[PDB]
Amino acid sequence: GIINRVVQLLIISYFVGWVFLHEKAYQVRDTAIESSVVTKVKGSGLYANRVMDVSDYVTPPQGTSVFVIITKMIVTENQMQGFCPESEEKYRCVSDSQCGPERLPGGGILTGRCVNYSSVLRTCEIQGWCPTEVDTVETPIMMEAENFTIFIKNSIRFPLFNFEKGNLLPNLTARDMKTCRFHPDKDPFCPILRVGDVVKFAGQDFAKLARTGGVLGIKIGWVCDLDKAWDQCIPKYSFTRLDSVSEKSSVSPGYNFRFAKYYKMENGSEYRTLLKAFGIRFDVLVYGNAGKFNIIPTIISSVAAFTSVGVGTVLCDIILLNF
Amino acid sequence: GIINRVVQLLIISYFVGWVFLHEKAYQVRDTAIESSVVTKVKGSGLYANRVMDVSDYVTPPQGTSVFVIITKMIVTENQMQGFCPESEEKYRCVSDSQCGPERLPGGGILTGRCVNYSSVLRTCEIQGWCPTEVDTVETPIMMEAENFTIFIKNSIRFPLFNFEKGNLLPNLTARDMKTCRFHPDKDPFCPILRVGDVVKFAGQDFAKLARTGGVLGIKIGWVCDLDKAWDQCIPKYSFTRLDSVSEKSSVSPGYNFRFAKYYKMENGSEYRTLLKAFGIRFDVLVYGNAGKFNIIPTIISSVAAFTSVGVGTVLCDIILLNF
Amino acid sequence: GIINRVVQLLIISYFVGWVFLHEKAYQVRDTAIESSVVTKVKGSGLYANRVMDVSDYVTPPQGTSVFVIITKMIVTENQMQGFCPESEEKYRCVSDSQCGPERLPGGGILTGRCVNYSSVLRTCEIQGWCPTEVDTVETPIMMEAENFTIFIKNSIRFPLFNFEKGNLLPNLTARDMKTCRFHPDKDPFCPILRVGDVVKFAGQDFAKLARTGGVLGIKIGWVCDLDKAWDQCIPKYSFTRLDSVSEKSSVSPGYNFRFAKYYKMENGSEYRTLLKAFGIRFDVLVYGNAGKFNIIPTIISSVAAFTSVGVGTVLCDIILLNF
Ligand SMILES: CSc1nc(N)c2ncn([C@@H]3O[C@H](COP(=O)(O)OP(=O)(O)OP(=O)(O)O)[C@@H](O)[C@H]3O)c2n1
Ligand SMILES: CSc1nc(N)c2ncn([C@@H]3O[C@H](COP(=O)(O)OP(=O)(O)OP(=O)(O)O)[C@@H](O)[C@H]3O)c2n1
Ligand SMILES: CSc1nc(N)c2ncn([C@@H]3O[C@H](COP(=O)(O)OP(=O)(O)OP(=O)(O)O)[C@@H](O)[C@H]3O)c2n1
Ligand SMILES: *[C@@H]1O[C@H](CO)[C@@H](O)[C@H](O)[C@H]1NC(C)=O
Ligand SMILES: *[C@@H]1O[C@H](CO)[C@@H](O)[C@H](O)[C@H]1NC(C)=O
Ligand SMILES: *[C@@H]1O[C@H](CO)[C@@H](O)[C@H](O)[C@H]1NC(C)=O
Ligand SMILES: *[C@@H]1O[C@H](CO)[C@@H](O)[C@H](O)[C@H]1NC(C)=O
Ligand SMILES: *[C@@H]1O[C@H](CO)[C@@H](O)[C@H](O)[C@H]1NC(C)=O
Ligand SMILES: *[C@@H]1O[C@H](CO)[C@@H](O)[C@H](O)[C@H]1NC(C)=O
Ligand SMILES: *[C@@H]1O[C@H](CO)[C@@H](O)[C@H](O)[C@H]1NC(C)=O
Ligand SMILES: *[C@@H]1O[C@H](CO)[C@@H](O)[C@H](O)[C@H]1NC(C)=O
Ligand SMILES: *[C@@H]1O[C@H](CO)[C@@H](O)[C@H](O)[C@H]1NC(C)=O
Ligand code: NA
Ligand code: NA
Ligand code: NA
Repeated sequence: GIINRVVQLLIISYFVGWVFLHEKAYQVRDTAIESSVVTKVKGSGLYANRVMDVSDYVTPPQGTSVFVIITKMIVTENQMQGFCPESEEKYRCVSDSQCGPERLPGGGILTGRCVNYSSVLRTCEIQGWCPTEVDTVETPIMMEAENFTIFIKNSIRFPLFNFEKGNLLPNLTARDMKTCRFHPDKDPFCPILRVGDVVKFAGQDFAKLARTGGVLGIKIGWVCDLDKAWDQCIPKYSFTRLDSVSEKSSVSPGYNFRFAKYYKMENGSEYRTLLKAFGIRFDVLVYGNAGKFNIIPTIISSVAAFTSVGVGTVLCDIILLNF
Repeated sequence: GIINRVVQLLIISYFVGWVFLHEKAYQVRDTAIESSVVTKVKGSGLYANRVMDVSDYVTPPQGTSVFVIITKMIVTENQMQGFCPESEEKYRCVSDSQCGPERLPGGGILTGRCVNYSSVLRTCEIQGWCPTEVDTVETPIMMEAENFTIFIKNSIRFPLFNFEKGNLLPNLTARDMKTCRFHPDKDPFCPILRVGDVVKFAGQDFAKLARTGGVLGIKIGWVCDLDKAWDQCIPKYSFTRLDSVSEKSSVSPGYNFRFAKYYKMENGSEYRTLLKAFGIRFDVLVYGNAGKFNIIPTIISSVAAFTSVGVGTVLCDIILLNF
Repeated sequence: GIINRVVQLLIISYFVGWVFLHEKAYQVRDTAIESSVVTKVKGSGLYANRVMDVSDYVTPPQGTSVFVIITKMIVTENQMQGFCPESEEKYRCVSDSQCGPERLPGGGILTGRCVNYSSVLRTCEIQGWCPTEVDTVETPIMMEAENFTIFIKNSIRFPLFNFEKGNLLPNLTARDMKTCRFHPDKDPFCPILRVGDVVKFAGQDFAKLARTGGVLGIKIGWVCDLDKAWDQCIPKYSFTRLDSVSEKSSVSPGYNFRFAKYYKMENGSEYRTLLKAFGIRFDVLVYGNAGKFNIIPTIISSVAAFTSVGVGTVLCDIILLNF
């Protein structure tokens, strides 16, 4: 008998409490958030006893939500089209018959010939950009990169509610930019993020990450209850490492890529500087949903709540009557 | 008593009208739209008394759904690694003690020394790419850019219905491409969009936007009722400015980025031309959903409609009987 | 009378079978899959009797989920700023009055003058990068590209369940990478995909696609029932051509873009090599959802199932009683 009142309390609390209130059933929701992100990196570093600025270590440069900060390099200066022996011992050859299709991809095409790379070692010859890259001793990382700064201009708009807000508040001043200390909880509206800070929030050691290269995710969440104040609509920052496979795998431990700088002589012959770049890639991911009171969903939601509590009390009353 | 018939009419109209008909409950919906976009920009401009073509002002060049049209530049010719004073007055120095870590990021690293940039002004010395960039007088914009054209090839497919359509209709001819006048309502299938037109549809003044740089969004919506004709499935174009924070903020008003062109002398020393690029970034955003009649959702939906009207009439009859 | 039992069986089977079991209503679902992709292309080709490696034919180089493998080129060596006649016959001129605004976009700006490109043909003069590109005879494709390899490191994580898996299994070894043969069904965890294989899975002929250029989609789906074994969570590969409009359209049949290599003389004058690149663009699209048993959805789902079967039997009993 009392279980009838108990079931009534559970129905009323669930349908009118969690379902109607906690789940904001009274609210119209906009999930088609419109986001824009623009980035700018600042910092200088010493690498190969040369100073490196944003135009040196940032790529691509257009300042999108995805960019790489180069922290390590294998530089192959003055490559030229020609024939030369493969550098790595993986291409060791003693007989020209060993230089065949079974060989792994290399700096160029295989001539089928076999050549001496050094007095001690002989490898397969290739036609391509010469000389081949040599990966015998590890290259240093750009320590100063830990202090580089990332400037994130993130604009978001829920169009259903014609609501626009950004991580740059309208009262932001040059002094703020010069002195604000970003923190996900303490100061979400500071547009400057310290690269090292981003790496640590992601749970990574800058030394190792900068050695291997990696992909870090900067997630920006705009979950805003437009019923509450405009100043309650604030961005929630999360940080992680997206290439999680890399740490668990010995075959491929990080992130790197190769690109070249192309030059011509007055003579007119082409030569290039090859670059194997290790760096930290930053993906700025923006998500959000907004909700605002609307009478229509309040009517439909409350009507559904009353029909639900009624059907519940009816069925429990029947089940109690028969049993 | 009559309110029983009124409630019956509201239930029947809501569940069989808005819910079943207006909401196309009889329809199976595909929301996993598959989209592809390829872009090509055409136009020539005069800047620094030099002609600039797509390979000069478009970046990146691969013709993706996101690209920048450079409209303004600060060009720093023939930079070389070395030591030089900072150009901007923000780095004004009178004592070498002022050249410290508190200084903002600059062209290079700080030597701690203090040097005379000019007879009137003295600033901090830096090691890096020299000379530093000078932002004393504003640079002009590339007016002709207002007439550049954007070619958008957008292919979409709802795989559930094996439906494929594109903004390029199969009867498109070279004359069409040469003469069609794009309009979101009047001619949605003209693949050529005038940059200036795109800027205005976005509610922006090309002169100001091209001065500050900005991000414009070209949204393409494919909402198609595959029950209706194939020719009713047409793209709906919307235009906006995504970096809305920029206009409301004095600290950062637009969009720009820095990249370099790298050169070598026969002597072998590196020198580069630095470029601070202001431009309009175009993000082509494609969305869509499709619906087609399917008997299953018609059965389940109609059954749910009858159970709903029945439960409604039952509950209203009970509430009327007791009260 | 028997139709009452029939309706009871259909209600019980639908609500407790398809709705509760087949639809895994007992399961909590994570649809906010977190994905990261890194790519690396390997292979060498012969083009213009020059060897081409990843730094030559891959763009952009940063190894993102979207990259192009250049398979065809129109190379315009040593362009210089100046005046020259337009190359293509589309710009044929006999009178300087024909060189006007009605002309289509060209290599540069129009001087309004008319010049002889050859003894047989006269075209409009332009100021810009000279000479203009000549598209009279088709250029070959890089056949070897069919054998290039794409290395895909895809990391995925359902955070709700703190579940992380990747196409690189933790027991992956160098021998595996050297010898595994990718197949969507037979070996989903081989990280090396043969470009030609990808083209064929997409239903395309490499010769034609490489002639015209195109966009191929590599879709990776992680639909995992975390109730089952970890080793049951495997990636499902799908392949397609995203620029489907291209094959149905004569005006634009493929995908190409133009970029330049910029050079300076010791004299200091600029000259560039223009490149019209035809290639295959690969878009790696990752999707997924995960589900794991949770008691809460089991309680709510089973309660809803009993209320549903009860309401069904009640309404069918009433409809049978009255009729
Ligand atoms: C044997 S066929 C093939 N095709 C690829 N596209 C490809 N991309 C990467 N790999 C190989 O897969 C391994 C992991 O790649 P990785 O994380 O880039 O390490 P890594 O920097 O030593 O790769 P590389 O220096 O050899 O370019 C590595 O041994 C690399 O050589 C690839 N192998
Ligand atoms: C003080 S630490 C820091 N780190 C950044 N990554 C960064 N990126 C941009 N800023 C600064 O934030 C301001 C807004 O950036 P902006 O919209 O790019 O304007 P701007 O073109 O004058 O920026 P810059 O010329 O200084 O590169 C501006 O004063 C710029 O100097 C940045 N400041
Ligand atoms: C007449 S205004 C205009 N503006 C564009 N941005 C634009 N982009 C491409 N087109 C034209 O539209 C046609 C299809 O473009 P496409 O697939 O790139 O073929 P294509 O390689 O011969 O294009 P182009 O060599 O002329 O650059 C083609 O004739 C091309 O010239 C464009 N036309
Ligand atoms: C970062 O900069 C601070 C000064 O603001 C300096 O004390 C510190 O050593 C720097 N860190 C690195 C890794 O260079
Ligand atoms: C700037 O405006 C925001 C808007 O809510 C407010 O929270 C903040 O206190 C303001 N800062 C200053 C310095 O007025
Ligand atoms: C350019 O110079 C190099 C060495 O100085 C020489 O090998 C090459 O043949 C020259 N180019 C041409 C086209 O002769
Ligand atoms: C755009 O081109 C038209 C000719 O089609 C010309 O009349 C107009 O002045 C041009 N606009 C600009 C800003 O150059
Ligand atoms: C091209 O086909 C579309 C398909 O609906 C049609 O609307 C249009 O009128 C056709 N144009 C011509 C010139 O036939
Ligand atoms: C290259 O020339 C410049 C000036 O002509 C000179 O400063 C530099 O030392 C030269 N390079 C080398 C390696 O000497
Ligand atoms: C691809 O490589 C194989 C050797 O593994 C060779 O037999 C075949 O001819 C190559 N295909 C092309 C198109 O070069
Ligand atoms: C590697 O681990 C996976 C995990 O399920 C397993 O299926 C596979 O058989 C393992 N391979 C080897 C060689 O142990
Ligand atoms: C550079 O040389 C070319 C031809 O050798 C000449 O036309 C040009 O005027 C030179 N540059 C300058 C600034 O004189
Ligand atoms: Na290697
Ligand atoms: Na500045
Ligand atoms: Na053409």
